[PDB]
Amino acid sequence: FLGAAGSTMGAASMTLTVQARNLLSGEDFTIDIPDVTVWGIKQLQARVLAVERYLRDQQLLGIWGCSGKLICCTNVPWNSSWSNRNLSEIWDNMTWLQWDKEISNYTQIIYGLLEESQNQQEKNEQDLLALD
Amino acid sequence: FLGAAGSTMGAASMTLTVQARNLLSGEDFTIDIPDVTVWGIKQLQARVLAVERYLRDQQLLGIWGCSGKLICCTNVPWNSSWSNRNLSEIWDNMTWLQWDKEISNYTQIIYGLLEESQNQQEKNEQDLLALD
Amino acid sequence: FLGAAGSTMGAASMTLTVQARNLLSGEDFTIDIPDVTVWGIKQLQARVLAVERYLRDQQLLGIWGCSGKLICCTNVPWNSSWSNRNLSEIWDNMTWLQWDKEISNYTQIIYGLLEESQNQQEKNEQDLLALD
Amino acid sequence: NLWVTVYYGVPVWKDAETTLFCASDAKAYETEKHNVWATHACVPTDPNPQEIHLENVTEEFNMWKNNMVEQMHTDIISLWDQSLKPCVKLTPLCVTLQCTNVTDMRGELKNCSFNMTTELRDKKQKVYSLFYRLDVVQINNKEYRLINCNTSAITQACPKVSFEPIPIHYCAPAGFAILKCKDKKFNGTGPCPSVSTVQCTHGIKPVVSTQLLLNGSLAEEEVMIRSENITNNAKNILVQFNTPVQINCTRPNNNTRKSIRIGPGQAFYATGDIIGDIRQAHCNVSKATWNETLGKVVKQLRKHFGNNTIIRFANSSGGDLEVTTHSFNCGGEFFYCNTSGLFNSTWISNTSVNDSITLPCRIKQIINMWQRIGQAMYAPPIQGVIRCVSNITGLILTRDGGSTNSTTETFRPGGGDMRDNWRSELYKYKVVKIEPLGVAPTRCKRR
Amino acid sequence: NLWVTVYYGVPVWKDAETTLFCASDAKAYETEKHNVWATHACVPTDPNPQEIHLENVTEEFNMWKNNMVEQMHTDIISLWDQSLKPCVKLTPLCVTLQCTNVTDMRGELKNCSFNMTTELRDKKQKVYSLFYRLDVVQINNKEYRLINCNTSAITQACPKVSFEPIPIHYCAPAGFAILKCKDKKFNGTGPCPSVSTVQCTHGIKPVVSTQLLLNGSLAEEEVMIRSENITNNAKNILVQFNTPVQINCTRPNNNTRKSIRIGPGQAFYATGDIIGDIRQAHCNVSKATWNETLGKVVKQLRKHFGNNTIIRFANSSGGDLEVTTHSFNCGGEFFYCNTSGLFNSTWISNTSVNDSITLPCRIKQIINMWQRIGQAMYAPPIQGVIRCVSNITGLILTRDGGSTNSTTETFRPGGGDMRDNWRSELYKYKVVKIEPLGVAPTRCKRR
Ligand SMILES: *[C@@H]1O[C@H](CO)[C@@H](O[C@@H]2O[C@H](CO)[C@@H](O[C@@H]3O[C@H](CO[C@H]4O[C@H](CO[C@H]5O[C@H](CO)[C@@H](O)[C@H](O)[C@@H]5O)[C@@H](O)[C@H](O[C@H]5O[C@H](CO)[C@@H](O)[C@H](O)[C@@H]5O)[C@@H]4O)[C@@H](O)[C@H](O[C@H]4O[C@H](CO)[C@@H](O)[C@H](O)[C@@H]4O[C@H]4O[C@H](CO)[C@@H](O)[C@H](O)[C@@H]4O)[C@@H]3O)[C@H](O)[C@H]2NC(C)=O)[C@H](O)[C@H]1NC(C)=O
Ligand SMILES: *[C@@H]1O[C@H](CO)[C@@H](O[C@@H]2O[C@H](CO)[C@@H](O[C@@H]3O[C@H](CO[C@H]4O[C@H](CO[C@H]5O[C@H](CO)[C@@H](O)[C@H](O)[C@@H]5O)[C@@H](O)[C@H](O[C@H]5O[C@H](CO)[C@@H](O)[C@H](O)[C@@H]5O)[C@@H]4O)[C@@H](O)[C@H](O[C@H]4O[C@H](CO)[C@@H](O)[C@H](O)[C@@H]4O[C@H]4O[C@H](CO)[C@@H](O)[C@H](O)[C@@H]4O)[C@@H]3O)[C@H](O)[C@H]2NC(C)=O)[C@H](O)[C@H]1NC(C)=O
Ligand SMILES: *[C@@H]1O[C@H](CO)[C@@H](O[C@@H]2O[C@H](CO)[C@@H](O[C@@H]3O[C@H](CO[C@H]4O[C@H](CO)[C@@H](O)[C@H](O)[C@@H]4O)[C@@H](O)[C@H](O[C@H]4O[C@H](CO)[C@@H](O)[C@H](O)[C@@H]4O[C@H]4O[C@H](CO)[C@@H](O)[C@H](O)[C@@H]4O[C@H]4O[C@H](CO)[C@@H](O)[C@H](O)[C@@H]4O)[C@@H]3O)[C@H](O)[C@H]2NC(C)=O)[C@H](O)[C@H]1NC(C)=O
Ligand SMILES: *[C@@H]1O[C@H](CO)[C@@H](O[C@@H]2O[C@H](CO)[C@@H](O[C@@H]3O[C@H](CO[C@H]4O[C@H](CO)[C@@H](O)[C@H](O)[C@@H]4O)[C@@H](O)[C@H](O[C@H]4O[C@H](CO)[C@@H](O)[C@H](O)[C@@H]4O[C@H]4O[C@H](CO)[C@@H](O)[C@H](O)[C@@H]4O[C@H]4O[C@H](CO)[C@@H](O)[C@H](O)[C@@H]4O)[C@@H]3O)[C@H](O)[C@H]2NC(C)=O)[C@H](O)[C@H]1NC(C)=O
Ligand SMILES: *[C@@H]1O[C@H](CO)[C@@H](O[C@@H]2O[C@H](CO)[C@@H](O[C@@H]3O[C@H](CO)[C@@H](O)[C@H](O[C@H]4O[C@H](CO)[C@@H](O)[C@H](O)[C@@H]4O[C@H]4O[C@H](CO)[C@@H](O)[C@H](O)[C@@H]4O)[C@@H]3O)[C@H](O)[C@H]2NC(C)=O)[C@H](O)[C@H]1NC(C)=O
Ligand SMILES: *[C@@H]1O[C@H](CO)[C@@H](O[C@@H]2O[C@H](CO)[C@@H](O[C@@H]3O[C@H](CO)[C@@H](O)[C@H](O[C@H]4O[C@H](CO)[C@@H](O)[C@H](O)[C@@H]4O[C@H]4O[C@H](CO)[C@@H](O)[C@H](O)[C@@H]4O)[C@@H]3O)[C@H](O)[C@H]2NC(C)=O)[C@H](O)[C@H]1NC(C)=O
Ligand SMILES: *[C@@H]1O[C@H](CO)[C@@H](O[C@@H]2O[C@H](CO)[C@@H](O[C@@H]3O[C@H](CO)[C@@H](O)[C@H](O)[C@@H]3O)[C@H](O)[C@H]2NC(C)=O)[C@H](O)[C@H]1NC(C)=O
Ligand SMILES: *[C@@H]1O[C@H](CO)[C@@H](O[C@@H]2O[C@H](CO)[C@@H](O)[C@H](O)[C@H]2NC(C)=O)[C@H](O)[C@H]1NC(C)=O
Ligand SMILES: *[C@@H]1O[C@H](CO)[C@@H](O[C@@H]2O[C@H](CO)[C@@H](O)[C@H](O)[C@H]2NC(C)=O)[C@H](O)[C@H]1NC(C)=O
Ligand SMILES: *[C@@H]1O[C@H](CO)[C@@H](O[C@@H]2O[C@H](CO)[C@@H](O)[C@H](O)[C@H]2NC(C)=O)[C@H](O)[C@H]1NC(C)=O
Ligand SMILES: *[C@@H]1O[C@H](CO)[C@@H](O[C@@H]2O[C@H](CO)[C@@H](O)[C@H](O)[C@H]2NC(C)=O)[C@H](O)[C@H]1NC(C)=O
Repeated sequence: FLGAAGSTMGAASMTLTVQARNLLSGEDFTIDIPDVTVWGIKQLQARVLAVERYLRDQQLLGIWGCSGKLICCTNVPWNSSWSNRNLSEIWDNMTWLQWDKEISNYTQIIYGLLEESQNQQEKNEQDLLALD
Repeated sequence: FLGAAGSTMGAASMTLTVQARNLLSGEDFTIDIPDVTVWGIKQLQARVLAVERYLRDQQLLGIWGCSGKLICCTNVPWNSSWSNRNLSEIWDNMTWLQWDKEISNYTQIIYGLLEESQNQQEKNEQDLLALD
Repeated sequence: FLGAAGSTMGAASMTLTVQARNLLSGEDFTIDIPDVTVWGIKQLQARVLAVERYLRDQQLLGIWGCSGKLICCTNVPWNSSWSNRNLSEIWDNMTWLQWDKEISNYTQIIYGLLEESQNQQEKNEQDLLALD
Repeated sequence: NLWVTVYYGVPVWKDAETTLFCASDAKAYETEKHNVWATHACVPTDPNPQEIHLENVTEEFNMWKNNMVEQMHTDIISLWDQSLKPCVKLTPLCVTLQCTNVTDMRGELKNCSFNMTTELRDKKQKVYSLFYRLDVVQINNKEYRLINCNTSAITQACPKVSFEPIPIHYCAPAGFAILKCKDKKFNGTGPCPSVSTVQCTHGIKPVVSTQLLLNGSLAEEEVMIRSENITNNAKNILVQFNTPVQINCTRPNNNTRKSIRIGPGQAFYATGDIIGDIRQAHCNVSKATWNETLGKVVKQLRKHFGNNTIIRFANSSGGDLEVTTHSFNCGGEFFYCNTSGLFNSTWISNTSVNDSITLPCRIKQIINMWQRIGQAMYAPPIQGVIRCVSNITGLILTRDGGSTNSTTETFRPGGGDMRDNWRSELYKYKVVKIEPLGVAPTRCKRR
Repeated sequence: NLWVTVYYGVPVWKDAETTLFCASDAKAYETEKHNVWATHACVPTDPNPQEIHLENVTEEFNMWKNNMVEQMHTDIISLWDQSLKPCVKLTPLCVTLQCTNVTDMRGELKNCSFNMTTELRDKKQKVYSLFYRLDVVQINNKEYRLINCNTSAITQACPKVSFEPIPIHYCAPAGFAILKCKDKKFNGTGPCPSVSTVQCTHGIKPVVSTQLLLNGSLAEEEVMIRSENITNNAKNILVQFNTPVQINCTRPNNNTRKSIRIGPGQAFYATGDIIGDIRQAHCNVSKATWNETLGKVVKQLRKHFGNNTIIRFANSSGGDLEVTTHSFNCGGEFFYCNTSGLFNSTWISNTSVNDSITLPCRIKQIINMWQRIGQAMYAPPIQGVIRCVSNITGLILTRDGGSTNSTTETFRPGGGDMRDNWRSELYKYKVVKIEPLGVAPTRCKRR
């Protein structure tokens, strides 16, 4: 649970599943048996926005070239203008917190390449290749 | 956003992603910070039925031969009795609003071919073909 | 709807889709039009925990080697120590209720092989095989 | 060789507890009358309820361990308070009551004069009303007071709403299921050969009554005998009838509503003078129909207490009025009937040694049911004579502890707990949660 | 060469604010006594809370900017009103009070006779009660009135519920996380070398007190000194103790409950006569233990104010009773203690120039805490003598503005804001939201 946040990106890929589990899920099944008008909304407001924030992430995962959780790849080429770096300088020498810091400017740009350039243009491409 | 509703089905396939985005998502994250007994249920009743209506659509997408959003194909043959037409008479000469109008009788029939004839009989077929 | 619960596992695979449908879905769209402080939470508490229990099942389906509903397969080898049996003694001669009864000890063990041994180690394996 | 495979939607369920909602049949809403009983926003019932018969299945049921009863019991209670919340509170009715004997049957009705607050807070109001003897208690001419004032507070039920029971289907949310026992003869315990599943339970009218199950469901073939612990005399014995028993309960007093103004904005409905028959409320039971039923029931008790034995019936032993009498609601009024006349008999092995029968009934407007303290409900007067016809579908019975066990046994009408009333309709139902996820070994593996 | 790839569940979080819920440890529910404090439906704590130590991580914390405090502060306030809503309102207690001096210590207790409304709305009731001098105020024999009547309304707390603080774990919903600072010495500001994460915070007893942190968490090694802005004398100084200080607060008056009937249905609990020791409430502090603590604390202040300087202590300057005295709840009663005896001292560089000490305490049943207007709570009388033993885990201190800064400094007990009390337990916690979505370049591409 977040243990590799201080570690390098290369080491952070091993514990990736643990973060996926706990973040994704509520399974406490505790409370809500006897009603209250007051406090109960408060324990509602938190978990309702939680599932709204949850489906928000799942949409990006679906509309992109993933359609599945954890890791998935894409046909989007990595631009030189986006963090021009060494491969060993990223995973081995650099950390995720340090990484997301620089990409902050190109983050919104990259998102467009996933939904527009791919799953809009890829699925249509697939339809044309599946006809023959 | 719905801009091609008046346009032909052929042109309506380009902006398909836009409709998918906005319809799918709530990301306002506005309100619900300070509690009210009265009005608050009203702003609840709307978004709660919204996510219920949402998962309803996602189920059909899953139980059918799609398992993914936007466009996906299937092994169900198009019946002649279902809108006997010309291919250029559908996408190029006809519109979606005009299209769903005629299929209204066969809509419930087609739905059956997707869940029963395919993913019930296809996945079982897949299990028999993956053994060897 | 549960009709094959008394029948053998082999026969229970045919009606599998029916159980998937009804269990998965709420589509009543009945009530919630006019507000009540009292009873309304009660008709809320039931369906809210329902969708929480729902996403709980969907997570296992995603984090495992399935990524889709109904049936899906995996690379996890069946251990001899886990219900050493005859193939015709399971599907043809035995029932699901009778089946889950014995696996009760190894159920938590098998779950680990799906999320850890596969989708953690398989997807990473896939990344290494997709590079070349 | 094989490999593990995830199956979704396998027929596997476990016994559990959840929160069940109601169903009104979407007609009760057209019945209107400003939220009759439960139905206000109540869920429209599916026009075509689904019942799926599960072949080759045997499930063990316990009606006394059933959790659907406890929810329903708490539902009616919670339903009751919410009806009384928006209504008019009667708090300043505790004023001294000067009463006198009405113009026969030992003056059951009291004509009471008292001081009252008007719309204005300046001058009081000298007005008279009519209360039953059960609603008032003297304190030391004759001076009386409200019977509930020393015990608790009081509020008046709104004349708009009605207490009329309407069919209510209990259904389960997504992820759950309700099992139904289709056998003709079921005592509520043991395995069930034929079991079916339904999304919604059958039509159940929440009729609150004592010593008599009213407007319930009939049994099949032979009449049924149900008890939690039978040999134990501390446990009540629930009976289910085959043929319905015609019962008449009326209010042989043709009344009028005063509708006095205790403003601002609030108006109380006082009981005016009685114009008509001078009589006490009465309950009719046909001598032929009750006897025929009794003869069939008394034979069923001998499937336990032995083929030959003496079974004697007697009226209530003693206790609260709710226990000792038959308590219910007809036309908005609450009747308390004397069942002593029906339970006076002595039976032989197969037999027991006129065209009609009657039962004196008492009326009480101020009631505390379910042993509730802090809230007392005042039943508003009803214009004209109330007449109602209901089915008697079962009883609540208790066995004496005095034994002499090998000699003879005596049974008396029970009461108290209202859960038994709901167990009468819920004996064939129980709640389970469905487990869709499953694993099975197969050759398919993966690429 | 490479290609973009979506990673889900990357270790990335951002500082944010969310709505946190409680946890009762699932034992407090068995403690029952009709909803003690918070716990009614309160969430059962996970029997095995998880604490994950994050290696190679350094996070900067600010306890004064912490949002968990503001929620907790509003929680206790919102919790307070909901406890008082179903209870009995004391509104017609504003009747004139004819009081007289009790049979020593300048007549602290007043014996008051007054007129009261009975169950009936006709005749009044002549009855007497016993109120503390702080609860009443005369208006111009001796005639008094409720002290809160001119300021606000008043309601009585239910005898069923108790104000007894029970451990409450604050947890975060899905998508969020709580960071924990594991260092032994932390002042609440700056980077934290060792940081761990938990789903639920540790056991925190919501003990509301002034000038003394009661039943809190002990520090590690050296005692801790915390202040928002230190050189600023306008900001309070929070102190955390190492060893707990034994404190005794009792009610040396053995009392009885009148339980008068002001119906219908409502019953007020009046304070009857006192049978026992004739005394004023008192607070005991062991001279040896307080001194030892003081000597260790006074050395810590010299890590800031310089190695050599004169530090003098004195009692409260002035203000509201809540500020000038030690305010808390023991056994349901609310004590206000005179701390002037403890704070009378003068210290040298390392030193200061009997077996027990005592502190006179005053009792007030009618209270407005948190500067609340419109709602006043009446603390119900308690049968018998109340005795309680608590830990003193810290103080709220203020520095004088008069300077003469380079000469000497004087410190006095603070008060007012109750958020500081919660900042004492929450200094090591803060709320962040987790960002799972991430992108990284890799060769895999796609087919
Ligand atoms: C539902 O309702 C039903 C009824 O409505 C309830 O049934 C009741 O169940 C309880 C059980 O909790 C029964 O009490 C138990 O009775 C047994 C048996 O007692 C009978 O037989 C004894 C022996 O009989 C044989 O031997 C003689 C001599 O050879 C032969 O002639 C006989 O033919 C037999 O072969 C006999 O000794 C008993 O007589 C004594 O007791 C009766 C009843 O009180 C008296 O009238 C008599 O005068 C005489 O004193 C009787 O005939 C007892 O063995 C049980 O005793 C255990 O429990 C006691 C606490 O109640 C405890 O003090 C004892 O020490 C004893 O505990 C011993 O045994 C335990 C188990 O092995 C050990 O763990 C323990 O350490 C210790 O060693 C008990 O008294 C009721 O009789 C029965 N009701 C009726 C009407 O019969 C049912 O409980 C309800 N259930 C639910 C879920 O609601
Ligand atoms: C937390 O609490 C702490 C304390 O508890 C708070 O600290 C307080 O912070 C404020 C800042 O907001 C300080 O006030 C500021 O002080 C500076 C510095 O003043 C000192 O030094 C001056 C120069 O000293 C050098 O020069 C002499 C001469 O050679 C040498 O001998 C010296 O050794 C030094 O080398 C000196 O002139 C000052 O003396 C004057 O002021 C004091 C204090 O009022 C008087 O006693 C003296 O008699 C004398 O009048 C002093 O010794 C000032 O420079 C600041 O002035 C700015 O702000 C004023 C508003 O308050 C404004 O009117 C001025 O014009 C000035 O603004 C100028 O500078 C800005 C920045 O460059 C420009 O943007 C602006 O346009 C304009 O040009 C200010 O007075 C407090 O002193 C300090 N508290 C203490 C006890 O020292 C802290 O704020 C709190 N924080 C939080 C978050 O809670
Ligand atoms: C067990 O089950 C049985 C059977 O299901 C239950 O018995 C039920 O009892 C209900 C009453 O509690 C009863 O409801 C009645 O329905 C009658 C029939 O309605 C239908 O016909 C009318 C036309 O007549 C249609 O318009 C209507 O849409 C229906 O189709 C109504 O006639 C009844 O109204 C009268 O009775 C109730 C009390 O029973 C009064 O409150 C009501 O005001 C009515 O009384 C006035 O009218 C009659 C003449 O109709 C006069 O004789 C009487 O004095 C009243 O007149 C004065 O008062 C009115 C205003 O109140 C005023 O306008 C007038 O001018 C006078 O001043 C009532 O609606 C069910 O029908 C009945 N079931 C069946 C199958 O019949 C039994 O309760 C159950 N047990 C328990 C414990 O619940
Ligand atoms: C800081 O932390 C400290 C420590 O955690 C806090 O101190 C806590 O204070 C609590 C009271 O506020 C106290 O709770 C008490 O627990 C006692 C022990 O309970 C256990 O033992 C009993 C057997 O004796 C078991 O049955 C039980 O299950 C437990 O295992 C109880 O004895 C206490 O009850 C008595 O005290 C309270 C007030 O303190 C009264 O309200 C209560 O009614 C009891 O008083 C009656 O009984 C005593 C004798 O026991 C008589 O002397 C007395 O006069 C009373 O008798 C009359 O009144 C009763 C009805 O009230 C009537 O029946 C009788 O006939 C007489 O008329 C109480 O439940 C915690 O235990 C204690 N913590 C520890 C560790 O001990 C401190 O409060 C915290 N600070 C703050 C600010 O919260
Ligand atoms: C509780 O109350 C209910 C309701 O009142 C009772 O149930 C009713 O019981 C009565 C009598 O037991 C019954 O009335 C008869 O119904 C017959 C149809 O089922 C009618 O045909 C019959 O009418 C004839 O008799 C009346 C009285 O003698 C005459 O006034 C009437 O005009 C009829 O006479 C005609 O027919 C004859 C031939 O038969 C012909 O020669 C004449 O010219 C004329 O044409 C009765 O009215 C009701 O039907 C019952 N109602 C129901 C719903 O079942 C119940 O008994 C009460 N219970 C108790 C314990 O008191
Ligand atoms: C606040 O209140 C608390 C609670 O009252 C105080 O804390 C208590 O403090 C007292 C005294 O400081 C302490 O009492 C002693 O505890 C010892 C155990 O820790 C006992 O052994 C001892 O009992 C002996 O002395 C009593 C009085 O002299 C005798 O009555 C008793 O019988 C004992 O004598 C026996 O032992 C001797 C040998 O030593 C033998 O020769 C005799 O035959 C006989 O067998 C004391 O009672 C409590 O333990 C403390 N309680 C706690 C929980 O710590 C606190 O001091 C108060 N604070 C303030 C500021 O007032
Ligand atoms: C205030 O704190 C000081 C410590 O800074 C306390 O001084 C302590 O005084 C006691 C005597 O009252 C000392 O106990 C003595 O111990 C020695 C050695 O065992 C023994 O020879 C003596 O007979 C006596 O028992 C104690 O040691 C001493 N503290 C230290 C650290 O030396 C003082 O007691 C405190 N204030 C009060 C209320 O006394
Ligand atoms: C109940 O008592 C009241 C008086 O308290 C009766 O009302 C009086 O009726 C007589 C008729 O004989 C009138 O002359 C009076 O003017 C009435 N007085 C009031 C104050 O109304 C009432 O009639 C008695 N009960 C009934 C209606 O029979
Ligand atoms: C209920 O019915 C019984 C049986 O008729 C009544 O018992 C009568 O009680 C009175 C005294 O109140 C005796 O004088 C009669 O002799 C009894 N009747 C018989 C047949 O024994 C009883 O009073 C009725 N009601 C109540 C409330 O008890
Ligand atoms: C407080 O004052 C009341 C009187 O207002 C005292 O009650 C009286 O006590 C004497 C005993 O000396 C009795 O003779 C009287 O009958 C009592 N009068 C009432 C109205 O109760 C009361 O004793 C005083 N406080 C106490 C209890 O010491
Ligand atoms: C709190 O304690 C102080 C210190 O003992 C009290 O101060 C006394 O005040 C009275 C006047 O009310 C003087 O006559 C005494 O000389 C003071 N004592 C000392 C030692 O100077 C104070 O009264 C106590 N309580 C309150 C409420 O102030």
